[PDB]
Amino acid sequence: KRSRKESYSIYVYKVLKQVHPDTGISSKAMGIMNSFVNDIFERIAGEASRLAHYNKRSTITSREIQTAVRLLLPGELAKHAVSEGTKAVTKYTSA
Amino acid sequence: KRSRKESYSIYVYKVLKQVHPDTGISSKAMGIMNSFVNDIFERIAGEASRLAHYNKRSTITSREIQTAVRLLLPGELAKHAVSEGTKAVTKYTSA
Amino acid sequence: ARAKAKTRSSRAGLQFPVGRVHRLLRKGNYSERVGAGAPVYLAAVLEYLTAEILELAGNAARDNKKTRIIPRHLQLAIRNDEELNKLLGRVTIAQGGVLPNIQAVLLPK
Amino acid sequence: ARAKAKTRSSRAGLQFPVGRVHRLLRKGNYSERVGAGAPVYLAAVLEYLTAEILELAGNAARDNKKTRIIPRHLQLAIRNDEELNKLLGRVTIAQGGVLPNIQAVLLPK
Amino acid sequence: KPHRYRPGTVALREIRRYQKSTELLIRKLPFQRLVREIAQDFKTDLRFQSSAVMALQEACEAYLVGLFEDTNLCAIHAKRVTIMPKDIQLARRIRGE
Amino acid sequence: KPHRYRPGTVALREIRRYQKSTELLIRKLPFQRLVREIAQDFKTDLRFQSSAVMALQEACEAYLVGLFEDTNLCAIHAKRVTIMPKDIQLARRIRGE
Amino acid sequence: MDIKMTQSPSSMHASLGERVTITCKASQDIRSYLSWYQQKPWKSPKTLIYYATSLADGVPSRFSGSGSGQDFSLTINNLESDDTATYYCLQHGESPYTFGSGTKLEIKEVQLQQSGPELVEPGTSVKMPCKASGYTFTSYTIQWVKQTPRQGLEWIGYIYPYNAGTKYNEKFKGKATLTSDKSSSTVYMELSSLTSEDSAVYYCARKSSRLRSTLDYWGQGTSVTVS
Amino acid sequence: MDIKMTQSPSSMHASLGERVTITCKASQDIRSYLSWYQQKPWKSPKTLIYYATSLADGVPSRFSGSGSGQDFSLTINNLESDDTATYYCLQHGESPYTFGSGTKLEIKEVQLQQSGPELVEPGTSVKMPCKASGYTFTSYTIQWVKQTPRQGLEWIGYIYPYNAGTKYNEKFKGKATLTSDKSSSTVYMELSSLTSEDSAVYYCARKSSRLRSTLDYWGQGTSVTVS
Amino acid sequence: KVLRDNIQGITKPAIRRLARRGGVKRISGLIYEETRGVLKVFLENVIRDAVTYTEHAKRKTVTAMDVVYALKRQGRTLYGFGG
Amino acid sequence: KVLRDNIQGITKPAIRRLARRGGVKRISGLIYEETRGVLKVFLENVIRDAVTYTEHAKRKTVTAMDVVYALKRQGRTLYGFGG
DNA sequence: GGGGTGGTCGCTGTTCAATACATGCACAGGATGTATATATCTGACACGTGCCTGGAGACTAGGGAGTAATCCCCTTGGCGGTTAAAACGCGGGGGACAGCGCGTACGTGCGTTTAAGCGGTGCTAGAGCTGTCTACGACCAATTGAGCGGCCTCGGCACCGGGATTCTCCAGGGCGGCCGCGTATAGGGTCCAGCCC
DNA sequence: GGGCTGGACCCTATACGCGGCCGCCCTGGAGAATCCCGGTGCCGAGGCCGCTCAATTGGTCGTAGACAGCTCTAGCACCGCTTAAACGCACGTACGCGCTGTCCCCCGCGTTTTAACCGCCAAGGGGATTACTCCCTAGTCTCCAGGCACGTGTCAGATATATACATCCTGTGCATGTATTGAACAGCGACCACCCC
Repeated sequence: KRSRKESYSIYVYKVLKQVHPDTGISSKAMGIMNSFVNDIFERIAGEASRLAHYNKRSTITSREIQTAVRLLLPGELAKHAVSEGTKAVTKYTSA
Repeated sequence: KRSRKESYSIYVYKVLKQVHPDTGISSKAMGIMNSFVNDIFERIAGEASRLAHYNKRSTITSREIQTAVRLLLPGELAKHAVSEGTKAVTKYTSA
Repeated sequence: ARAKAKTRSSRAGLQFPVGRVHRLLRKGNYSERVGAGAPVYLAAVLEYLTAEILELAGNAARDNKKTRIIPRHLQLAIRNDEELNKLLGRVTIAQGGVLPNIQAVLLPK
Repeated sequence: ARAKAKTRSSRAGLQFPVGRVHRLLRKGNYSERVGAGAPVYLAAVLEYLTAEILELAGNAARDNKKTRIIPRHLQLAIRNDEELNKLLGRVTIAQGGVLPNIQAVLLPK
Repeated sequence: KPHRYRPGTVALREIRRYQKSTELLIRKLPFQRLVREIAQDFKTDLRFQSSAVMALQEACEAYLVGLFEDTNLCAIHAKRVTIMPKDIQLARRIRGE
Repeated sequence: KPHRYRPGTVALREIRRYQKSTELLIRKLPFQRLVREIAQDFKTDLRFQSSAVMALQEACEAYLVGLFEDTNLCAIHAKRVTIMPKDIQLARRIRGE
Repeated sequence: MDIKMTQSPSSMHASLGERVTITCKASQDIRSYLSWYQQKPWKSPKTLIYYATSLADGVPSRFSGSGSGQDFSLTINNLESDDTATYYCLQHGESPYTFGSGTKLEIKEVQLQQSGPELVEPGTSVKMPCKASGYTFTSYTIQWVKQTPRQGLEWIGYIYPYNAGTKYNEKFKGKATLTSDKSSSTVYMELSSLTSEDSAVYYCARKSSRLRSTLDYWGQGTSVTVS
Repeated sequence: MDIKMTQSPSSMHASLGERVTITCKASQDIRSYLSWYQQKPWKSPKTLIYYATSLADGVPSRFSGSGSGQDFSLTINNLESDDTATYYCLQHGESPYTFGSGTKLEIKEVQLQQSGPELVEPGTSVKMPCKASGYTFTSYTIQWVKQTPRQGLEWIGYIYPYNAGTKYNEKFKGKATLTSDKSSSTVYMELSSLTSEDSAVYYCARKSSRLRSTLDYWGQGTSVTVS
Repeated sequence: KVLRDNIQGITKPAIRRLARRGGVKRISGLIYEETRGVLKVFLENVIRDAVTYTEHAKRKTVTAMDVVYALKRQGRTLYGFGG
Repeated sequence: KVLRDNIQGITKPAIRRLARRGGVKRISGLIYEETRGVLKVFLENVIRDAVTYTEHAKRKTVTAMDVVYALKRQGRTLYGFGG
């Protein structure tokens, strides 16, 4: 077979099924959403890496991720993403 | 006791004493040259890092540095910086 | 024996792959170390943003009487929102087209 | 037996520090590995660029009959050169000022 | 006497038409030839993926569309409606090219 | 009758003077008060390094000077010589701000 | 096909310091896009809970919300003197936003300047302004809500200043018309052909374009009275 | 104060396959900013070596430059019939660029369109174009070089089209004036008050603003004859 | 083999369509040639980086990912072809 | 303690000097308020990021490096302040 | 009983309302383009299946970061003079802006040409993968010399004072094109001689 | 016997050049700004010294990548056919652009005010450093299930056709402003009854 070329397609599809149970998504919109997820991941991760480097921290924690999110995402988008991330981290910590 | 704040001041000064033996440089101009060296270093290093990541290479070699230089430095700056880097690497290898 | 495996996504209540995000952070040359909560936070943020865009795009598709989201609908969702447009201002959406916008002075008297 | 320490900068015939550049590349989270020639190449390139800017700035200082390069001279050197201005287009230089430029339509007559 | 729309009416019709659609506006085959002709200045005997040419075309059309939006803004600023090379030049100059 | 330069002569003279100089053009103390006032909205009881306020002022004056260059180009495009708020808006909106 | 929002306790009494629960039941699945508002008499409502579980800014942790789908609830743990007010659930999961009937509870910097009272004769037209300040004007929709004692709160529509986009409640097509003015950061509401039922307090409310965001800040309310 | 360039072997003879060495002395330290050019008779000079050691593009490794400071050398290893030409060293370390007196050797796409020969009368003025194509016009200076059969090559001056900046040789101030038109990518040299002394071939040469870059591409030359 | 004058393949009707999508109502006759120049410059800039990435990969095919990387390096991120 | 109206500290002559350095010969009277608004927006953008970096560092003094990082993050790279 | 004048009638100048003409606005209708509804179909999307590798579980080791304590630096606050700059007001010129006219360049549409698009076929270059192996980069330990902090001096530059040059503005004068007024010129009016009625 | 026609002398209507006048261009001079030059002083740049820690050296080891070989995919080349789009041309109109005029509003400048700047002093907050500890993350091994490749079917959207509705554009009719003219009315030329001498 071809080598396993992983992507976010299934996760974006799951999120789509949550937010709009009955709508679908074409392959090109699927690729655009993969590109979007990769780009935002790279932006937040790069910003978090720079924050850690600026502070002489070897590790990227959820606090650097939170600060990177506040720096990159605008307006209310930032605080809703922060709320989502904090909720997820709290739930994960509670196991 | 306060820690060592490393900088490129002495190297910029040695380069200046090569190119214009008699002229000096103010502290603000030296700070600007430190900023320039750090900025260009980070640009080239980041581009070389991305090249290695794109090509699934774990290492940054002089060939990634050469490609990053060609990508970043325009025009004749690119050609002359490539020549300087190649000459230095050749001399280092021969020594 | 090992307990039944639970994905960290399930532990965090996420659809996005906390494990994959952690592996990409570790392998992406971002830091020496990656805290345990970092991939969870990042997966939550990515899932949130994906959900926001997909919901606006599905709303646009529904308004267009289409059941499947296409790049046009993604473009409409992004550009009709100031925050998403400023997040993605430097981005081109392939086959996305442009917002219909004619300058008033061009319209006939 | 232990040979006299001979810096890699000297081995490459450079003023800029190959050892420091190598340490910065290793500590900067740019890659897992750093080839031996990479810091030499990067130090040579940084030295070239520094030499070019400093020589143009020293020429500008001489043309002004000043002995020491100041940010004004650095700015003049960079802005009066298209390739340096493209490399540093998005850069502000503190105390650098701007080039003398008045649009012709603003001149008298 | 044959029917004719007054000048600018078909132009606005066509604006609404193309601002609604999403397809590529440049002919794909001559754009591909242009891409290959430009690339041969940098390397001889390059292959191009079909998707590589399509990506270049998407990027070029998007860039030109945004540039014409800025050009139209400059023209309206000059109290004109015809876009002109000076308008393109101003948009490029302010945009930083 | 007393000497009086014709309008625009002293303007061009000031242009040459401030393009030759490099000093900051905004008064340091009120700019500092402006910075502290703005920062109060984000975090109370902040402190600023003198070099931090100076960096902010360098950046602000450089940004405003570049914006006025673009504004001047827009005004000249409209065949005016007086820059106007419409020119500032045009320059900013073409820059993507 | 509108989502009717049903608040179970239409009124209740409680002493100081004990817990209170208010239930709001949705006609259809609204997917957690529910908000809770506290309206002390003769004052604009303040948001308490948004996204059905998240406290609004400045709200003490005494207030809490729960539920998803069609069943939602609001809980007030430590009743204090000022908690006496009318509490409204607002759904914004579907295009016509619908407030709850309101639960009257009795016990033992963003600015949206809005014009004062208006007296008008029937058939006239009136223009409520809503001057907004303290935030970036274009980033948030301005939402308009009509409050009557017979019909409670009714959502009129919104203007999105970023692109002047509008949506209106079908009950207010033609009756209402919303326009924006980026220069003055002001939003105007037209009411055409005023009639007897149009005697109401109209609030402009800020709401981010984010889907989970709610009507967060409110104008003081313009009391239109028609003769 | 102009730097004197001194090519010691004013003429040399050699057969095929043998080695030739040409020296070039400097009156002041020029710090390796020296270039070597090969001019076949009635052809524009082509660059061979720049920055005193680096081969120009397309130049075979037979040519070898060396030296720094004031001592410089051009070496040709495997001579060919093609190598029969005149070789000039050019210093550009100091503001008035100076060519060497030349060395005659006997063996026993960037385009700079330049106008054809122009007969002129004394006292008038002539405007010589240099149409540049194949490259980013504004990024490179256009250098102008005068070639008499008697005084050899003389550097007139340059115009840098990016900012229209110019530098002229003191010998040519007023005599020469350089202008550029970005729209046509054309540089014009205007000579004023023509004299029989001014009868020479004029070359426009592209040179990058990089300090180590030399006059790399040359126009075919414009012969000006003054009656 | 060689290609010589393919910029004229970006026809005046095509430039008009791009302008119309850009909201342009009326177009000067010189816009077509100015736009051909501008497009030529943009394509040169993008393709130079794309071919640089291709050379680094020691590939002889320019890939869509090479184009995407070039565009991103020039601050013109393109969604739809990554991956 | 509370500062209230310091945007007016960017005086008309100061804006005129900035315009003169920008090469502006004639200045409309409304340019001053428009420019005060523009500078206000730019300063909020930069200072919000600077304060975000300061809060991340758990510092209470905004440093020149915090400002430099904010600017660089915004595409306004400033040389001369420890960058 | 004649010379002469105001009264009154007839002819005509002045003005006013109806006639006629030209211009601007709203509308009805034709033509075209677009939205909408219905049927067909195809190919992409969504789901099911096999498997395999990458993520999870469990444990260990160590060092990165958290926390406490101390220092001292550098930020904030205050105060007093001293101007430099800002604010204000005023007079005026010149630039913005509206309006108008012209001519040409661009839009619209039609008929012709061209080459794009699509399908189908064939081929091979090169991308992608696998396997082997070696050189190269990480890692570690000892050594030391390069680079940083601190101190000091001295000269480059900033500032001040004073001429000298340059640029701006404007008031007066030289020079050129258009209009008023006088003259050599010829066209015609008039005098002398020959001729035909 | 005398006026008509021809030729020549004299009265007068006329085309044309010179002086006066108004506009354009030039220049000298006053004044203000800028630049060059010399003198002074001060503070920051450059050099020197001590130290310490990061770079070098030498050696080991494992794995990342270079290289070879092979496969199979997808990119290139070609061909034919349809038809959609480009192209070229004709025509007209509306828009760009130049010109003119108005007027307001920004500039230049002088005067008053104010608060910025600078120098100095003092307090103390918090940034930076150090020491200690512990817990959180990397690393490892095992194992197993989630996600990826592949296959398949069906339904959502693309297409084709017809129709209904919307929009654009223009010829036609209607309303309004204005030139025209026959006539309603009063002023003056001229005929007549009658007064005055």
